[PDB]
Amino acid sequence: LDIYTCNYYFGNTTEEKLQNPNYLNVHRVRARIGHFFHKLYVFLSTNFENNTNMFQILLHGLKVWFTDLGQETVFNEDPNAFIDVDFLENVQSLSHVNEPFTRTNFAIRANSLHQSRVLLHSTNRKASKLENLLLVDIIQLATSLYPDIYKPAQGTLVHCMKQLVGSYGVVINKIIPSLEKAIKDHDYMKIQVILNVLLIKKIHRKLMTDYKDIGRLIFLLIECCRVNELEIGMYADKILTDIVIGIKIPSSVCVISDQAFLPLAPPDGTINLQVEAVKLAKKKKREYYLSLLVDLQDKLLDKLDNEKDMGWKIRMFILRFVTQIQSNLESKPDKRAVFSIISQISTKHPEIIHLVVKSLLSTCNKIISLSDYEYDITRAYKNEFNPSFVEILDTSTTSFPKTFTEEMNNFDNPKYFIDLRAYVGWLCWGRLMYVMSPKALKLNLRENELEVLKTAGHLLTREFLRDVTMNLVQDNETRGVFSSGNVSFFSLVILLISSGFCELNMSDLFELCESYYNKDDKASMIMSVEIVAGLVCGSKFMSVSDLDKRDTFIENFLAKCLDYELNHDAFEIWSTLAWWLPAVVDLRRSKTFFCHFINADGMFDRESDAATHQTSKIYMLRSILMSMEFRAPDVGKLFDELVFDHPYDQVRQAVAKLLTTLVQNQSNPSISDPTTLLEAERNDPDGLGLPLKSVPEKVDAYIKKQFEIIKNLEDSVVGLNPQQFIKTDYFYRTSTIFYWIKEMARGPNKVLLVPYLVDYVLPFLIGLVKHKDVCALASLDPVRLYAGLGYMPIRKNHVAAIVDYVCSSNVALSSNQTKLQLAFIQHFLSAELLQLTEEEKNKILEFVVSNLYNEQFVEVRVRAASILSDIVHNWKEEQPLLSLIERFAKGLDVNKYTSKERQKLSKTDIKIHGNVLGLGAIISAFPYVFPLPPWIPKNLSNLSSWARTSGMTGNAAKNTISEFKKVRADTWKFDRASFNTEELEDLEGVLWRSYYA
Amino acid sequence: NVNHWTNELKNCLHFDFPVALRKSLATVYYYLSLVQGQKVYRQMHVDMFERLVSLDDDRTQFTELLQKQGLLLDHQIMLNFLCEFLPYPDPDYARYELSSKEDLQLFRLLLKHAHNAKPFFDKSKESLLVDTMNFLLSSLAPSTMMAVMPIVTSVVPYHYHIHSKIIDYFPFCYSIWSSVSANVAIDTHMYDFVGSISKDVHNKILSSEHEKDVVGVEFGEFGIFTDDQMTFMFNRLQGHLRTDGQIHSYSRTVKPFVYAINGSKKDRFFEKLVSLAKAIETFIHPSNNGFWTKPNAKFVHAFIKSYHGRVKYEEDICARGVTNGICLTSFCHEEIVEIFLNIISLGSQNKNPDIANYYISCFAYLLELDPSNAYLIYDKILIDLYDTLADQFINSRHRIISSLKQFTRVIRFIVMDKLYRVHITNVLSMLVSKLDMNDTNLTSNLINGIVSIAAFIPIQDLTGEDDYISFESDTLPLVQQHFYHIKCGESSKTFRVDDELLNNAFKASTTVFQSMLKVYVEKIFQLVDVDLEDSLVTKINQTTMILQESMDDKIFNYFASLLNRNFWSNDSFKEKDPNYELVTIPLAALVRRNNGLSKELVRTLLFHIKEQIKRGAGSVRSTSEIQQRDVKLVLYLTALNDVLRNCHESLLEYSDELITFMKYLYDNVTNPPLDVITSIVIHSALATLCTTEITDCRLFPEDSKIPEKDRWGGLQFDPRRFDKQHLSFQWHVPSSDEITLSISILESLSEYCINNVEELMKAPRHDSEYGDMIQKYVLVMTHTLSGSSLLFDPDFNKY
Amino acid sequence: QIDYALTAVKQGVTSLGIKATNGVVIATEKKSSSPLAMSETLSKVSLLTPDIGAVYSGMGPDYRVLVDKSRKVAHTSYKRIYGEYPPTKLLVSEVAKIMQEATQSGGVRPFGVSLLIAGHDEFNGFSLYQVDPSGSYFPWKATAIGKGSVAAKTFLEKRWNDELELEDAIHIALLTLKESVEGEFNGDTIELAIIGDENPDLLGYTGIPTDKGPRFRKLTSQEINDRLEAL
Repeated sequence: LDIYTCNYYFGNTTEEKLQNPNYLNVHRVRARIGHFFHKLYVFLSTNFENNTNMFQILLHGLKVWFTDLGQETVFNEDPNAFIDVDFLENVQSLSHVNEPFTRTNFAIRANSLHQSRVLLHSTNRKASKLENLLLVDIIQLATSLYPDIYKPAQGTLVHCMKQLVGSYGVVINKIIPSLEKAIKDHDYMKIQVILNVLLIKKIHRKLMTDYKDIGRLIFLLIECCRVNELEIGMYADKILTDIVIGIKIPSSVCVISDQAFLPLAPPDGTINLQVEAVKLAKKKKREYYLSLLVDLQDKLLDKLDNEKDMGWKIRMFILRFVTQIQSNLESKPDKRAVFSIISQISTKHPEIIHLVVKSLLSTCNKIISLSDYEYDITRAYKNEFNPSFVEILDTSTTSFPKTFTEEMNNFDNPKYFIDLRAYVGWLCWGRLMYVMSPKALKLNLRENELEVLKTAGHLLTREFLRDVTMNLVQDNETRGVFSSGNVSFFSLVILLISSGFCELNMSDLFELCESYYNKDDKASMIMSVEIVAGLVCGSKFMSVSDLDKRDTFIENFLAKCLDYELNHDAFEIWSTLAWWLPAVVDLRRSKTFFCHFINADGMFDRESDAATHQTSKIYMLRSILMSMEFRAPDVGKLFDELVFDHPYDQVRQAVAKLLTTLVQNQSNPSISDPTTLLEAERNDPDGLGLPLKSVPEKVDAYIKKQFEIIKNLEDSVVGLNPQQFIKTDYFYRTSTIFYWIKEMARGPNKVLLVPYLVDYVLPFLIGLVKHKDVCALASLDPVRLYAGLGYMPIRKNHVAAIVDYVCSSNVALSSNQTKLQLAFIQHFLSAELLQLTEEEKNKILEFVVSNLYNEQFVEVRVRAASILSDIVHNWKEEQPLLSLIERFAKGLDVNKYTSKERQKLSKTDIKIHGNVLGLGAIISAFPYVFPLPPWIPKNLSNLSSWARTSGMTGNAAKNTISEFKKVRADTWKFDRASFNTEELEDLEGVLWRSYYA
Repeated sequence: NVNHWTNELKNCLHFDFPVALRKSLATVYYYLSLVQGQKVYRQMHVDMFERLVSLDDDRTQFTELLQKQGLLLDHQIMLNFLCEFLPYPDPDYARYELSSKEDLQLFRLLLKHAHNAKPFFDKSKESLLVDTMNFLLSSLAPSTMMAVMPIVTSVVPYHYHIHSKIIDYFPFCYSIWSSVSANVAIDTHMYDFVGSISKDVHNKILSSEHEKDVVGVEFGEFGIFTDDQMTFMFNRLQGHLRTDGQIHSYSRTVKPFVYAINGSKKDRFFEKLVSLAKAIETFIHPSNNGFWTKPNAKFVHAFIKSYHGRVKYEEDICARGVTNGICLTSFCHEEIVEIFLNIISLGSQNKNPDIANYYISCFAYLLELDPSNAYLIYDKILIDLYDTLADQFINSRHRIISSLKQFTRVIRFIVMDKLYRVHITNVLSMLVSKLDMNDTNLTSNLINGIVSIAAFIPIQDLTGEDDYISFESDTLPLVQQHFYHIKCGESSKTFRVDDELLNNAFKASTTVFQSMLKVYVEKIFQLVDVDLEDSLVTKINQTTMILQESMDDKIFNYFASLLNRNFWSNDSFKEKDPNYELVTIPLAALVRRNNGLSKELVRTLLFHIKEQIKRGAGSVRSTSEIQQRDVKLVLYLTALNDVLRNCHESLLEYSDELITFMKYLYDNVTNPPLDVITSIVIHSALATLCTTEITDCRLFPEDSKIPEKDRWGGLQFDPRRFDKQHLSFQWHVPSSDEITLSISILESLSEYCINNVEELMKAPRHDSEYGDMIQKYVLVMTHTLSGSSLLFDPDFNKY
Repeated sequence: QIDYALTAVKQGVTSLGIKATNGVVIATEKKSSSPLAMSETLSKVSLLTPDIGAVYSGMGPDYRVLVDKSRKVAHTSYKRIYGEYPPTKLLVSEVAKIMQEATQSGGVRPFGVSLLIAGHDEFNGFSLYQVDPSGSYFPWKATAIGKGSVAAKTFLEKRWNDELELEDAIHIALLTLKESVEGEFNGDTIELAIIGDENPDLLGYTGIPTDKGPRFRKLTSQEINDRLEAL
């Protein structure tokens, strides 16, 4: 009974209340008010139909009479005279602190609990005879013609179905009858309203559950698909389309660990026969529903086959038999459906055809999945993934690692295939590995399912694939596009073909394909190559004598197409295939296809001809090797066959982008055991782990070679010029290597590129005093790459050798490629800050500072100071600091020298340019110390007697004082006061440009 | 039907039941959530589980009690599902693909469910840890990265054994991490891991069972982390805040850093945190906005939530005897403030007000730690505030609004420190008078201050008649001296004052309440005529009602004769369309507290309403708008509605004079916009008799329910704040007398309406002053059904 | 921004229009901003040409200066060239062009009114047009604008046939206005105009039989009350 209890006054369901005069008094009064509201409704719809204001006030008097029963829900939340519980909670509650509330809050909190105990009381009930009379009225109002009335009534009838039981039933059995009427009474705006009703959240939802009535309703919304005159029929289509997307039914035995209901199993003996009884009724309630849909299925195919031509809402049917003759959890594959769904190709309509395919492909992938599941419909949702042709493999097997490698290179006697994305391996072996069997079977199905597939292949004529692909090409001219939905349909035709049902012979798809290859029509070529990808996904289909007719057709076709004469339109398509196909099928299901792109009759070597042609391969071989990344990659050839020497860019760059990919394929560390693995990660130098992806020695050898082959040729440009440079072999190599580095530093290959920086990649790149103007020509930005390598995935021990490479005691070697190493540092620091040992944090700072002084280049003394500040910003400890300030201001402090001399010195002395550049950086490293450090005034003062001298240092000391006076700008109302020193005056010159006097 | 009951159960957790039955219920919902084969409302079932296993159901933790009570759940079922999200060969069958919402959204749920049932995987199946990793690991490859990592973080149990511990698997995480550059698609999982695991070790070490088979996991310098492991995560977090902005919900990303602190071997860590604050320093500055200003803010908050988080969990344990030297010391709380103070001060001035409310909300968290430093913060915040009230910021908008938010998110704490509290009377009577009528925003941010001061302070004269008293002479002089001191660089620790003088200042400071409310009421009536709207009209009524409850009868009985006075004699309801709410409701809240005030307030609203009707008010017809010659009648009618609603049993006295006035109000006065008002009178009087509600909300009861008069910070921190003799709430319970008048009315108005309407069924279709009258009686009938709604029984028709 | 002006139109007193076989009718209510004000001093239904009138919903002032700018454009752009007055279709065009320019011009907001312009030209016969702040304009058999817009528009579909005599459409547009009325409902708070037969009574002169007088007639306070009794 009662568990809510809210001081109902008349006693909490004791029927202490029934024996109360005050309680029959009260309801006898709500009865009168109820019977009076009806008295007024009939009096208005009769005397005042054309009034909105009246009917609104009545419709609220009913929203109340039906709801404000136990509780008060309209008016529920108006600001009243109680403090709000939600407000006060924000003010008082700290978090991680149990109820730190003042007395005031505790009191609303409690009142708030009473008030919620009231609203808890479920007001849901059985309709009260009179309550049914008023709910019928509220419908004739939500069925009225005035939007100013039907819109509040609908909102008012929804608050009334929340409150009555199976009231939805009462509503429908009134709607449908009085919609069937409003249709044979013509174009009514009462039809426009009834449709507005059917789109109410609460109704539109209960619709996908009304199996009885949705029969009759869909046939009414269909008759309605005629704008005999209005917004109707637009609404009837949105609604019939909303419907196809709901509904269904679940036969499948809740794959439940039976422990989902046991723990709550009552002692009660077999007083749980009841359970096995419910199991049985909720099982023919279901089987009746399931039949009602089949009845609706066949009663529509009637109105589609028999209705000579209804127009283009020919679509509801198809959009639906589909989410049905392929649902499972039952659904008896009807053959009359597969007939009708195909004979709608005769309307030659783009949208219908796109759907007949989308449907025929699902209506089969369901029948197919009955054989693979052996009619054990349950077996789908059981992660003991049945399929008779799936096979698990043990990977711990002492020996396995080299089965894989030497089995992925096997194209002739293939033992297993992994269609899709091959996960297991790569990191380590040991798991079980789901895999697929060779010359995959077809399997058997019962006769009902057999005659259905027959009724497709007997319909897939030479003529029908002609009509259907044609169309898909023309609807396709607008867009381009590929959709797998297309390919995964051709594999289907193939299953049907040589499994028995079609008999079209494969030599029919070889013409259908060679047919749609007009070197001209793009959407037409896309259909041809959509066809090819199907013949390679059609090895999940028997015949080793057809898998040879197909391997043979494909080496012949790729010849015509890719072996010279290739537009940026084909390349656009085929290159699309290479990135895709190897991911939807293991490519070893074909001896010719792969063993064709890797046949590399394409990479010339020098230029006094036309060299030759293109990445008429490279970028496509690569995009296959990229999508396998693991599998097939035996490429003893390619490495021995790469170029570097190539004269053209489009190729030099592509040979680089390929090597990048060739390296990522031999870098996977796939280990023997998880245990063998974690013992390698544990014993690493960095408390961190193993370099993930590590380039394997035999390759670290190749690369090292290409760098030291380029060092061999430094004699090749012994003295040539930019024009006789782009023509040397030394350049060609160098350009290719560069394009390669650019593509390593991008993406998941970074951890591969690091070991080479310190000895190879940074000595290179700074191939830049190897000519600045040679870079502008063959547009290469080295500066931007060398420095962009300051940020990146470096490891504790690599930092060491890199800081040692910069800060080189051989430094003195370079020249204004100095302001380069100095900018690489500034970036490293920002990405290895907090990770640099105070040792390294110093080898850097002693280099930076040794440059504020380097005779010759004024350019760099300044780029050094700008950088010295990046350091002194994270340097708050006050004795490293205050010991620099001193080192610098000893070279200047006081009037060490009299006026005439400062002028002379300011222009030439380097040891003092540095001292002022340095001390300048220190001050510019504390931009906003909110209350000002007194070492700053006293050390700008030492800097002001110097920014009063015109020359080279006195200049970069004016920088330092203007830079400063500027950033201190808004805090200056105040900073003025820590300048007792009338050396406030001393700071007025400072900034001078030509426009001041 | 399943889904229904699964709900009525949810409804049952509100009372209690045996942990031996939770063992049962949990087991049902763990295995239920993981169904397959039909339409399932999973979100519900994973939520039952999550609420059944709640780790803080009112300080009680049900995962502990369920572990101890023998709950064990199958991991193979969970992992077997989360693995359908791996590349199943033969594309024709792969059912789940990330990327496409509908799928990723299930995966995110399973993963959540697993995290929930991680602690019920057999601590005893020693080879459950190793077995499960040795499987996920072999499954890891670029194409799985996305689905494997998350799994690990939420399906593998934190075990720790003699040979194979879970931290055994760290060196492998810092192999992936540290190989790609900052990538939120990755990092987010690494931090989630090494952090919810570091949190674990810490939790387990304390109080409970310091084991789980191995206390063979040592803490030290940097939590469970190597020297280089910690070093790495620091430069990576710096990478995030300065370069690559790659983080989401930061609560998660901060854990590892908080739970690597060791109270007795901090030092080396704080050294690392300081250099990370000095790096980050510039990027917080109010004029360096960029891609980073979010990350730095959402972090400096996430970190100080997740630190104070820990502290208040340890201080709950040193209320169980167990200190542990791993614990956070008084001196960590110190060095935390040293670090994030300039940082927090810069952020709070930021140009984005949301990005500021993050830095500003950190003051409250720091002050709860009651560090020795506490003064440093109160020092800033109070200068910034006193400067602002002295218009020294008038050129800069943000500083004014900022330093009023700083001060609000910290009022409750100032009411305590026996020095600052003095200022609080001044600062309030200053806010009240500075309430602007042109600046909607400044006013919303002032009410914030004014209501916060009232929520944690009793408006009471605390003077024992001590003669020296007066606000000047005794409070002001001291307040100025404290401020002079604070302003010249000196801090409040250097500030010496006699415990005699400082308690004169405090008591004399509680005198100004009277002269200040005369200025608040004045400012309210000025606000009745402003286009402030909604959010802020409400918040203002909270401040007026909170101010009332924090008032002793001495002061309140003044406030009452001051609303009463000003409500009648006012020149303040002109402008078009007024906010009556701001004045009618504060009256109702007087009658809540003192029913006696009603007998006469109501009879004055009626001989003033009859007055306005009799002189042509509501004479002129109009839908759509309230005629401005009516505005007065509408005031008195809103007041009568709002003030009956809170009359209660005191309405029994003048029962007959009301009903007969209500019948008068409906005989005369027809006008569709006034009828939506007049028809509410009947409701506000039926609801007030039989609605069962609170009545008392006072900060401190009766005027006398003495905890003494050291009773400022509203007991908000005292443990007596909730012993039953303090919380002696009043409550209105409907008596047999009230229900009986309640019913007299119901039938008397119910008849009145039905007659006058059964009359008009001699139809004038024209009139239109007819459809006005039928609407009238149907509204009066309607609001007669509501409020009077508590007397009805849903079930009556069964019986 | 045009969207916000249509919103000022959506509130503000209701007004309507009905075309018939032998006339057009337009009306709105005269909501008195006070009883002290004499409501005869403001006209919501204004004459543009003696064959064309207009009514509005929305912002009072914006209508006034639009009725003025509108009368003038009738001369400046038609009468002073071709000696005739403009046809409803085209005078309407020239007003839409006027409002459409307040839209697409900088420094000015569009007008806060929708207009109903009714009239008769010798060649196009009767017609009734609506003009929105957007500068768009549409031809109507009948419609309403303003608050009561939705109620009245629905009533007009229910009651309108293409065989209405003008007297039938007067009758309708009074009922239509009776349900929406905000204030009182008489001849002092209703403004109604028609576009019917030529009124020679109202020419002001007699002697040329080729020009026969205004088709636009604004019903007097009396003529209205007379119809409301037999209503």
